[PDB]
Amino acid sequence: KINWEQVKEWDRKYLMRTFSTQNEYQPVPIESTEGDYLIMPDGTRLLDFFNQLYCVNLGQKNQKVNAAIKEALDRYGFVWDTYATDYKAKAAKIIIEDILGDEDWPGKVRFVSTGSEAVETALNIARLYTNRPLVVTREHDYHGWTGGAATVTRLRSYRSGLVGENSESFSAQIPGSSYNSAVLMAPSPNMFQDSDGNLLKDENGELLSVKYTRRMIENYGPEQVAAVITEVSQGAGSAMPPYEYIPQIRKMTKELGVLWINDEVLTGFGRTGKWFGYQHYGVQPDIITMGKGLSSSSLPAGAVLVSKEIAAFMDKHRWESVSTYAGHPVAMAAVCANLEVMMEENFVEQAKDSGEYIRSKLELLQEKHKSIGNFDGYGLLWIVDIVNAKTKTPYVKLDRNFTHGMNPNQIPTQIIMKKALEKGVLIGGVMPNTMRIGASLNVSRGDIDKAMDALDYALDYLESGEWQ
Amino acid sequence: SLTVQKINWEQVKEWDRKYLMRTFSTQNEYQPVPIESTEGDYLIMPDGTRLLDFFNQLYCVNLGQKNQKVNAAIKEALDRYGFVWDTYATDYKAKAAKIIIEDILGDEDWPGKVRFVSTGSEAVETALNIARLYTNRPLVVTREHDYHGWTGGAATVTRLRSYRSGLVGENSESFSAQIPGSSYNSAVLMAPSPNMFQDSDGNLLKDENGELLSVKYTRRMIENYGPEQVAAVITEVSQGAGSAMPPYEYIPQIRKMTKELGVLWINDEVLTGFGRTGKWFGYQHYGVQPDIITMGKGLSSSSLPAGAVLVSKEIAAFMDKHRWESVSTYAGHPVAMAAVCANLEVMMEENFVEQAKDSGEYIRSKLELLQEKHKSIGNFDGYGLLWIVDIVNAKTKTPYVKLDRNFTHGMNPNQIPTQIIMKKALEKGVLIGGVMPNTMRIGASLNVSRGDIDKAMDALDYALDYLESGEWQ
Amino acid sequence: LTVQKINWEQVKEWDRKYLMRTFSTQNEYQPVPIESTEGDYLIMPDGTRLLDFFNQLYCVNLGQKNQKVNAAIKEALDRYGFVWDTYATDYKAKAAKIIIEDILGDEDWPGKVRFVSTGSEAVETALNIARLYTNRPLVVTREHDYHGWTGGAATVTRLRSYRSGLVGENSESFSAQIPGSSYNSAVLMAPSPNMFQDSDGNLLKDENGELLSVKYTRRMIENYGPEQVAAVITEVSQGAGSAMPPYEYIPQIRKMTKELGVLWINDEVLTGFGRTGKWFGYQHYGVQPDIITMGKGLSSSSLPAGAVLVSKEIAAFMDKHRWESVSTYAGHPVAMAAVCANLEVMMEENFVEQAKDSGEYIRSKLELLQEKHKSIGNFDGYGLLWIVDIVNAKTKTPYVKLDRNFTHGMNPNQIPTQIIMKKALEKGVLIGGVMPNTMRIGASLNVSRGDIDKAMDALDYALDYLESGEW
Amino acid sequence: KINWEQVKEWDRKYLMRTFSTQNEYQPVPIESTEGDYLIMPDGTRLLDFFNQLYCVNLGQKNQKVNAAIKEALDRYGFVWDTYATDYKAKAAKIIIEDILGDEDWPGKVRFVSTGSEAVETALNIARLYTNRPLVVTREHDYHGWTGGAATVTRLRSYRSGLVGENSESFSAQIPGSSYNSAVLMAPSPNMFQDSDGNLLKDENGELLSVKYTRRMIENYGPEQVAAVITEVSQGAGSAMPPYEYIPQIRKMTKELGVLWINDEVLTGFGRTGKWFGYQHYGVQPDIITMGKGLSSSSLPAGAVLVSKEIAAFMDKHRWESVSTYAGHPVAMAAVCANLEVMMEENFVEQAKDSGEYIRSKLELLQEKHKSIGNFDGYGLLWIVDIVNAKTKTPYVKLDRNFTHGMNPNQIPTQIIMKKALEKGVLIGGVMPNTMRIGASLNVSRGDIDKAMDALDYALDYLESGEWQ
Ligand SMILES: Cc1ncc(COP(=O)(O)O)c(/C=N/[C@H](C)c2ccccc2)c1O
Ligand SMILES: Cc1ncc(COP(=O)(O)O)c(/C=N/[C@H](C)c2ccccc2)c1O
Ligand SMILES: Cc1ncc(COP(=O)(O)O)c(/C=N/[C@H](C)c2ccccc2)c1O
Ligand SMILES: Cc1ncc(COP(=O)(O)O)c(/C=N/[C@H](C)c2ccccc2)c1O
Repeated sequence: KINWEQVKEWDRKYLMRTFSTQNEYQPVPIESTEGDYLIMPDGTRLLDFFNQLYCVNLGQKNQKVNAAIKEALDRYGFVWDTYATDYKAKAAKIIIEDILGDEDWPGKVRFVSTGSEAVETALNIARLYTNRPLVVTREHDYHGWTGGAATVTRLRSYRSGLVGENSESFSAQIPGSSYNSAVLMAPSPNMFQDSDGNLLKDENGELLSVKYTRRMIENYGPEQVAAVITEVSQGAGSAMPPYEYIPQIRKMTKELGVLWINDEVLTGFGRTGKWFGYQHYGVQPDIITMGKGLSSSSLPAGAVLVSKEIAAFMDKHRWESVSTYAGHPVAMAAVCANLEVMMEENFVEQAKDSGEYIRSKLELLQEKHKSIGNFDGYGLLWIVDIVNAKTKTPYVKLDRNFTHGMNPNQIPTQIIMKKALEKGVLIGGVMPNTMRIGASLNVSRGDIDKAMDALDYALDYLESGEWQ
Repeated sequence: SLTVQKINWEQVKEWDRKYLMRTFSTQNEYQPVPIESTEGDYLIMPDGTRLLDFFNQLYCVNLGQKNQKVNAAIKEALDRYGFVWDTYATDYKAKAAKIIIEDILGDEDWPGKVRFVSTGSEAVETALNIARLYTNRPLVVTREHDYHGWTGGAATVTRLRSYRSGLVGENSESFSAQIPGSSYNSAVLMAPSPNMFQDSDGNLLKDENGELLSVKYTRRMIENYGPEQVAAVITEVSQGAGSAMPPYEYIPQIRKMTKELGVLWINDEVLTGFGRTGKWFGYQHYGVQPDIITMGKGLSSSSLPAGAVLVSKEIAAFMDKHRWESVSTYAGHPVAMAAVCANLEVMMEENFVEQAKDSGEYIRSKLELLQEKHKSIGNFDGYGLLWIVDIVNAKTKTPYVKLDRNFTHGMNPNQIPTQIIMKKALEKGVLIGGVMPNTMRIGASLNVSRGDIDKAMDALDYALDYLESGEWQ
Repeated sequence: LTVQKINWEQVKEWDRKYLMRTFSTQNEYQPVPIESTEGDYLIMPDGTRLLDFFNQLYCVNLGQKNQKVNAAIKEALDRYGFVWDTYATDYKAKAAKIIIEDILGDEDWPGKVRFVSTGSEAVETALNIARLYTNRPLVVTREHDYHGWTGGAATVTRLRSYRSGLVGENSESFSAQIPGSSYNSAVLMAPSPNMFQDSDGNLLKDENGELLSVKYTRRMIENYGPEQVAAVITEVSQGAGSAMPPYEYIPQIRKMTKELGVLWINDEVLTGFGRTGKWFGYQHYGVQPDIITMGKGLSSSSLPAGAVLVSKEIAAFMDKHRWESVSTYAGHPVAMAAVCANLEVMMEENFVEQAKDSGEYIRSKLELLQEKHKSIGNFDGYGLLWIVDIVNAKTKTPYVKLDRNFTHGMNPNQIPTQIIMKKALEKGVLIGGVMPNTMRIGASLNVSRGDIDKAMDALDYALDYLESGEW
Repeated sequence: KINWEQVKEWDRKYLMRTFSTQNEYQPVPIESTEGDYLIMPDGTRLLDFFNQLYCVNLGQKNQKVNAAIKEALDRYGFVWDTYATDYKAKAAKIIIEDILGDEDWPGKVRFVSTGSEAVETALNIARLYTNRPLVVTREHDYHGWTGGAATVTRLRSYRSGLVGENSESFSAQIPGSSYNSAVLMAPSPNMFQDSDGNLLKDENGELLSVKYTRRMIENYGPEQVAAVITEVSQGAGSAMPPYEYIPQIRKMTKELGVLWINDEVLTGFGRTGKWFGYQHYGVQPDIITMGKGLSSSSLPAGAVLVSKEIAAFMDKHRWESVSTYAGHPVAMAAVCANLEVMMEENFVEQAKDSGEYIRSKLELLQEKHKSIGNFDGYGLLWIVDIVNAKTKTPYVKLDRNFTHGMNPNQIPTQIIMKKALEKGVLIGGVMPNTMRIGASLNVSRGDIDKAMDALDYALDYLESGEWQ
């Protein structure tokens, strides 16, 4: 028995708010979950096409994973990273030998507890390996929230600052942490189109975004730039780059003697219909960061995978870094089971298939809806650009530079979400003009149809314009 | 089943060698130490060796290893969840905050609201962000030898040289590599350790007003940089990794000084929290209340990853007025929250804080006797299940390792008294030692038995005999 | 009956032994002694005369050793002496009155001046005031900007070869930036105005007509938050960085900063005081900044002086507070006497109009040279400040690939502008550039036509040699 | 003939204020100067026992210096540092061979225009030579105002920020430049004593301030620390260290492999009754910075002098640093003449002997004035600790951590100055409770008598309470 009224009371009173003021806050109790559904205390079932934070890849409450965690609990317990366990050794083995067995770059893994911790770790390693301070990120990148990971996060609305309630006159950024000179922000891969939608390139055929990034590094001195960090599809920032961007980044970094870190926290583990996002582009990074789909959120886990050469350098020294819960044996038991089910049940192929299906459904919805400017993606990770049906331009001018000071009733993705909710579906986005769609890798055709139907409905209401 | 070997530990050790990044050891020197299972205060190796753990891992398995009520409660949560992020409400998350504020701290007026995260470093990151936003000021004051975590923001307030995630050599003190760029934009002042400013006797020095000199110098730094730009002073009441106990007056004088200067006080309870010192929280020994505390470790007794920040009513009311653009995927994870609830309920139900207090008294008497028989014991101090023992050369009464708490792990461990002690004690099946070269850091579960305390103190006696025999040099 | 006896060989020996080197290693260094100067000429101790078409550092605007300025300095020395900024003198108040009332009397923005000793000091001052006025930390500069060498001014300098680091001798292997230089720097590097051009030379614009350089600048400010950006700092023509912007860039920057609520600092240390054929470089663009910085032509290097001029609204804000800033030599009365005399001579003899007229002359001279020499890819400028783009005559592309991102680790014998300089020297003319593919030409504002002909002649000769390829 | 009423109008209207609001500002015109006097337009003569900013060492408007400047002006003109001149070369030879000919450490000079520029240069050189980022300064040190020099200035009231008019309700530090992570502030040399005023030494005899400084360097890693920067007597900060502090800093820096930069901008060129302040302590630095007394403020000049080994390192590279007016030949002529007159007329011994006279005058004043807690100094650089006689403690509690937001009618050194001005004497200090006394090195005994007489008068008034 649960007194859910008392839960709501304690939630309001004793928990710090995020994204909502206390004044506007309404708690949203979830009593249990299963597959692609959340279940409220009263039995209301919600089809979650956010997959929480694109991070419950295997599906909610997988029985094999939960069984594996219970088995681990018969033995552990807790030991820290200095001690060896079967679960932690095996989890690293599955990643390097089984998932990445066909690639030569993978060297060694360090496990930590969250994606931000994985990014912090990758930044530290890249800087130690190169003995260089600067890291290049991109406009709209999101790489986590802790002090080091936030420095390479250039998504204005997600930098742990304060904004007002339906007022944009109240921006407060964290003092002493609102900019960092050890990071250079390169432009979005998406910023160099001409008025016809064609890509701008230099005389050598290099995308202008890449060429600009190259010039920034030359100007600061390649001898002081450790790495470029990317997302192959910007997650929170909600954008897909030109196909040639990632290959050209790989090339450019090799030529300049600079490491490439690809952040796979969100794109990893089948999200994009391949094992990793980078594998769509025929190149291999120096370092990747992992979270989310690593355990499909069953328990907190993050990881960094470094190349053979980076691993060999680190092996030669005593590294003075300790994180209490890094390698936690029960979280590692969850990771092993998560990955074993993903492999065994061919979840990556499932995602590719469901993605091809989703593309079809979006082709149909676009023909039917003028507020869809474009859509793109793969697997269970899609963007849909929303535009004013009349003007063919976005409703919110600041777009990906907006802040949460805005009134949600003026935000197209907030409007869409609220309408789709009437149909028992959670679907929308985090950017004002852009849908961010994702479900479990094994989402059913039936649930995809249900989601797309609710979206059809929300888009009718949006294009009616009676919300304005 | 006909299966008689679930795990191939030989295979595990090869994977561990090959595929896992090393910490504190080079690959060349590394020797894996596999642990197949744990229970109470014991670690069990796959060959059956049982080790009595008087490190309690990292002073963090407060309830004891593999508590059956906690593990049962985790299994029950797995019937319902699943995963939801912080935007959604659950019974476990809400109850965990309620237990902390209403139940454990029900006799105190300052507590306002909790944010749950996944680790102690994430809790410190959160506390720094909130202190800076609340005051609208950039600077944070820390102390020499403080350890507050390893992530970029938490590391800025960590001033323990050997724990800042840099690289050192294999038995060579001449190859330090710090992380390039790690202080680009750090807004932190290092104030002195409470413990510096000592007599020849050992008195901690005060001015004419009776203000400790460590506190007076901290006041002067904040004045100099301008109190209007200092968001907070962050402390540990007993430095954990740094291995130090302050003079009794230090923490009360810090509270008074911060109030007078209009500066926040963050006390980091990640290690001292949840009965570790024989009160619920370390700050409670000192008759003062902080503005913010950070938590981890004993918050869940490491059963699953959890960290938390608790801010005052004042601070919570301020944050409540704004939309806070901060998201952490696993913050408030419902299964981790289930573990925190059960951990705290057991801790309350069974009076673990009183158990720790009593065992600490019993440890004090054991340590008094060891001191009477070993001149290598300079002094000792502590409470509950958290103890320091200063080790000295019995002949000179000066520490063996001159750099002391400013050492690095580039040193050869065969020269480090706490490594010597530890290696010897292991012959008795006991893990006991410390992280600083001249200072033991001793801790066990809050419910450790008298028999295990005796066993660990016996092992220590034996190790000290060996250290004092000088044969190791 | 008294000789000013100087042992010049001893001078050279002391110079080698006792003075720190810049730009040259000790081993490759050869001292070049200058005994006196006059107009546009440097005189060596043996009497050799060198026509200086660098005007040293584009900074001796009035001409070398102007008799009127030097007499006015001698006159001030009858009274001073030294007093610091807390005390008032005629020379210091008059210098400020001349700038505000007599030179910029046709504009309404000017409020108050603070005098300092150098252009880097003036830039340090401008950064401090902009940040204090807006109560905001970030300043936006551009790729290849040069704003000075001191700690604050260097943060907004993004010219790689001029950031007081170390490079090797004819090796790009060993090189060192100053450790710890960026700990705390609150600076964003925006694109240079020239960054987005097509193969015809047209600078690219978005739909409504905004230059892409400006558009990305605005996007960076939006992303970091306009509420924390104090200012954008510019040069209207990049000095050391050797570049001219498209006409619309500066008006667009003025427009964008007004729209975003951000200050515009224009750095006039090099382009100021007649250098571009108008009193100040920004005056070619029909806009007015919030703050400018001054040096060089401010005193025509007669004595060290720099200055910052701030708008009326900024001045009114500063006036309401006690500002805790002291510089020992700020306002030095004898330096202020030099500034007053330099500016009075400049106004009374119409040096600005002379500069405009001579620029039109130089323009005509460079057209002829470009017709005769294919290694001239393009040229641009005004008054006595010219860039000439030097290219391979056959490809019409630059020889040195790193271009404005080069370092002084390069061998000078591979640098086109070094080659041109070396050749022109045979003719007793100093002319060339600081960037590898780009001439940077300047003389005194009152330079004579005959001297212009003589410099252009030397360049004719140099370019012949460049275009034979023998080097 | 000058219209001083109009000068005063232009000064009010067109010049930026420092230390005063426009509201409270009263211009103080000075028409000419000579020796130790400033002469107002109406002929009023003021005896200047601040020597402006402790910087007109030779005396005001020395005729031999002024004649040398006029001669230079018959030749120059301007040439930058790439060209050699007799004045610039000779200035360098005068410093290294003539003034410092008895010492082995001096290598090479770089001339710049100001003391802050000199400090900026030294910071850059120390960091380049060691290839390390951190520089240790001390609480209350003043090393200049420009961006790099300000990072090592830890004198609160002199960091170019804003304060209010007789109030605390406004106050603003320069955003983005109010603290720096590349500097560590070590304690002031008089850190703590015991109640009796005994110095605290450890078992190795090391003063607590030095031992603490040592621990900071160990903590941050000696391999990361380029230099310790000092003033042998804090100039603006107004303090004299224990005799043994400086020797022990020299020893500690040598042991740790760290450079020692001593800032001689104020203590340099006879100010302390020796050629340089450091020379009272029997040790030699690695780098010194110079200004003020370098030209006795006749024209703007500063300089850095680096050791032979630092000079040999720098000589091996191409240094990409330019400062337009560095080495200005007319400023260099002034420097030459200044140093020649000092040498030829034994200004250093004049300073030493006058300091001994000042000492006996202050001794007599202290017998008669219980508001004098203590005094110390040498040459023409003195501090006097002012206290409330009836409490034996300073009147202004924040002391050297005060700000200029305070009312000057509550500041003892302001009271003293205002009163002393009735006798045509300028004397006082810049810290609230501490006089800072200096005149030209060739100041006459008659002028010392006249200044000390006016101080005696000022202290009668202070002690009377009538100001309160
Ligand atoms: C590419 C990437 N890297 C690192 C992290 C940081 O991982 P964490 O949270 O510390 O475990 C994240 C998390 N993003 C958040 C939760 C998100 C995702 C989508 C929309 C809005 C927000 C990420 O996407
Ligand atoms: C006061 C304090 N705060 C924060 C953290 C950071 O917590 P985390 O690891 O991110 O969950 C810790 C952890 N310390 C480490 C693991 C330690 C303890 C003793 C000896 C050596 C190392 C801590 O002691
Ligand atoms: C736009 C600008 N701002 C500030 C300063 C800094 O003034 P300063 O030197 O401190 O008096 C300068 C100086 N430039 C140097 C001397 C230069 C010029 C041309 C080529 C190479 C270098 C400048 O051009
Ligand atoms: C030790 C020292 N170093 C560097 C400088 C910086 O020299 P500058 O001004 O850039 O030529 C100074 C200047 N001090 C100021 C002007 C002062 C002195 C006494 C009281 C109050 C203020 C200094 O004392």
